[PDB]
Amino acid sequence: GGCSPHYILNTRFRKPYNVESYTPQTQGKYEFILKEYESYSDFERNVTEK
Amino acid sequence: SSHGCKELENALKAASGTQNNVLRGEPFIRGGGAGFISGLSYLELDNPA
Ligand SMILES: *[C@@H]1O[C@H](CO)[C@@H](O[C@@H]2O[C@H](CO)[C@@H](O)[C@H](O)[C@H]2NC(C)=O)[C@H](O)[C@H]1NC(C)=O
Repeated sequence: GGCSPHYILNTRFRKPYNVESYTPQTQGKYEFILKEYESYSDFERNVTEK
Repeated sequence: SSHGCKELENALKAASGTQNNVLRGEPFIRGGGAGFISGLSYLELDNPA
């Protein structure tokens, strides 16, 4: 049996006997992490004997 | 007659530099159409709003 009116947007659904609820609890979580690292090190010498 | 010269030079350079650049963001939405949720929650880094 069943045949209670269940809608999502304009689309109407027939729920299974087994299912208590199927309901559009919409949600969204985005997550962005960017980590850039640089190191440089320079070493020189110049040395002369005459 | 006799002559002597000695010449010496020493030169040193040392350089260093670093960057740390961290960016984080967590847009969060409840309700509305799942496509609008995903499209809007997606972080446009040029326009975080
Ligand atoms: C060691 O000597 C070289 C040669 O003079 C140096 O490099 C020169 O540096 C001058 C001034 O900055 C520049 O005009 C030349 O074009 C460079 N030539 C070359 C081939 O690099 C270098 O800087 C010196 N290093 C140290 C640690 O004294």
